[PDB]
This record gives sequence, C-alpha cells and structure tokens, in this order.
Amino acid sequence: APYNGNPFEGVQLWANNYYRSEVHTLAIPQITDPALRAAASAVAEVPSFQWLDRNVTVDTLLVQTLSEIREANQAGANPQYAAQIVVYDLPDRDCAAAASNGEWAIANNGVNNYKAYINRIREILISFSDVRTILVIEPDSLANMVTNMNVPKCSGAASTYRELTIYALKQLDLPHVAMYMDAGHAGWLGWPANIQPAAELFAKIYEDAGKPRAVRGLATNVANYNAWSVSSPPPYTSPNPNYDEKHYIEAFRPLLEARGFPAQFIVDQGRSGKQPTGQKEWGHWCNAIGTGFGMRPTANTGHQYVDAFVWVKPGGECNGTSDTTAARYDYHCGLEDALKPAPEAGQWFNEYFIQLLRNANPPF
Ligand SMILES: *[C@@H]1O[C@H](CO)[C@@H](O)[C@H](O)[C@H]1NC(C)=O
Ligand SMILES: [Ca+2]
Repeated sequence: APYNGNPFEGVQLWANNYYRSEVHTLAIPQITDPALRAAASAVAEVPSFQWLDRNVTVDTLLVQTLSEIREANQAGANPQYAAQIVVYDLPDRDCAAAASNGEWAIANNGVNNYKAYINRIREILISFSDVRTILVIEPDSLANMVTNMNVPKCSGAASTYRELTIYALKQLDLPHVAMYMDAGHAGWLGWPANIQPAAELFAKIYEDAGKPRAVRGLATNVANYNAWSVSSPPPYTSPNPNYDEKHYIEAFRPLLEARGFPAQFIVDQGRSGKQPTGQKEWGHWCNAIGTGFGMRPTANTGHQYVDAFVWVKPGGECNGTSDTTAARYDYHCGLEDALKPAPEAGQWFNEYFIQLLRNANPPF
C-alpha cells in the first residue's frame, strides 16, 4: 500500500527473529545474573535493522522476515508492523577499508551479480507490498567518493558505485518502500571541508535517479557511536564544530536542499547511549569500548529534519575479528580501544553485548 510523508509514522517497527534468536540462544544462556538476563530479554524486543550483507540473505532472511510480519499483521497487529532492511552488497565493497568482507568483485562479474541481487529484492518486495519496508542503501559507499578518491580502489569503483546506486534507487522505487542513502557521520562528512562536496554528490545522485518518490533522504551514524545531541564536544571530535549528529544534519540539510534534495534523515543510535564513548580517536569504529545501547527507535524525534531515531547496526554482532592472522583482519579491530578477543565479523560477540547492556542509556 502507498504512504505519504514519514514512513515511520502510522506503523510499529518489527523486531526480527534473527536478532531475537541471537539474544535468546547465544547471549542469555551465557548470562547468570538475573537482572542482566531480564535486561537482555528486553533488548531482544528492540526493533533493529536486518542486513542483507551477503546474497544468501535475500531468499532466506528477507523472505522469512516479511512472511513473519505479514503473519503478525494479519493476526491483528495495531498499528501494523513495518520492516527495516539494509542493502549492503556492492561489488568492490568498502573500497577504502583496510579489509572488506564484501563477497563480490567488479573484476569477477560483480556488476551483473549486484543487478541480479537488486532485481531479486525487487521481486520479493513486490510480493510483500502489504508490508511497508524501510531501506538503508549501502553503508560505506558513496561517502568514499567524497573523501577517498585518492585511494585507487575507490577511484576505480566510483562509476560503479554511482551507476549501481542509481540502479537500486530506481528498481526499488516502489510505493510501499522508503529509502535512505547512507551519508557517513559527523566525523566523516560533517567536517566543514567535506560537507559541501558531500551535499553536491548526494544531490546529484538524487537528480540522476530522477528524484524517485521512495527516496526520503539519508541515513547517518550507521554502525558508528556518535551522539545525537550533547552539550559538550567529546574530546576525540576536536576541532570539528559538527561534533554530534544534530550539528551535522543542521549544517548539511540546507546545502542539500539548495541543490534540489530536501533530505529527511534517520540516525543510528543503537550504540550511542554512552557519551563520550571509549574511543581514543573518532575514526576508531571497530568494537569500540565504553559504548552503550542508546535511545530506542522512534518516529517521535522532535526534530524537523529527522524522520526517526533507529538502531541500524545491531549491538552484539561483531564488527571484525581481533585475530591478526585472519584473512580479512582489519587493523582497526586490534586497536587499544577495540574490545578483544573478538570473533569474525557478524558472529555474536557476547562480551560486547554485555558492555552495551551495562552502559545502556536509557537503561534496560
Ligand atoms: C544470489 O542469490 C540468488 C537467489 O536469491 C541466486 O539465484 C544467485 O545465483 C546468487 N548470485 C550469485 C552471484 O551467486
Ligand atoms: Ca585526536
């Protein structure tokens, strides 16, 4: 069914069974403290995004989640449930990273692979038109075109990133869908030197895709730890005047809007409840210590440019291994402020889940 306006209005957000199963089968059996067990049970009910970060998730997880939401809705959920999905499988993924877990390469049929993936997602979303579906498009993609064009892999991938982003925006432009393109975070694109070039890029992409109706705007702070709004700059932010997501968005939106894209925002707060964090530097993104579960997902943001506070990166799923000998080891995961020992990316990291619970704000 179609919708008008903020896609988070008029619906409840579904808490998916993948994250719920992680908490109940992997986390809780390792927790003996009664209060931490009850807190863990509560966090399993908080609705976070489900990531299509490997092709095999499309005909498994996506179908299962949509099917379960349809069942719940037909069983009288009121308001009806909506889905929250991340599209995250560009070829030559994460072009500026030390290592990437992306499965596809431009040199090994990756363009065709990606187009087919988007096409299959489109078929499934059409099947499940009755389930309003909110998408984050490709974290750690186009932000690289703003600041990392000096990196050979990024320069070589840029036309592909742009073309395939446009492809997804047009193919997924369906009446029951909303899309938010990833736009980095305050400590990446929010630096004053980067903010106008970033606005130029995202507004051009939006134009070149034909300003698809389903595109609501941009997502920020995905898989990062930034504050929404704090009174004092965390020490690792200096001297960026845009030291939280509110400052970033308030500076960013006017530049985007003058360029034709009056973007609304969603802001990840799933690991933002403790401020400042235990990061020693802003660019230390992997399994950062001293972080907490943050404000609960809601459409009631109170801010004119923010459609929702969300939990995009699910807390407890590892950002990368601390094993320096692993094939896809990223040195960020070995830093002094990265919790260790850490399993492979995507594996449940229970010590990190417990950290998030202990530092949760609001508490569980
Ligand atoms: C991706 O998964 C689909 C099924 O959803 C399958 O048909 C296709 O072959 C897979 N892609 C690749 C490149 O293996
Ligand atoms: Ca510093």
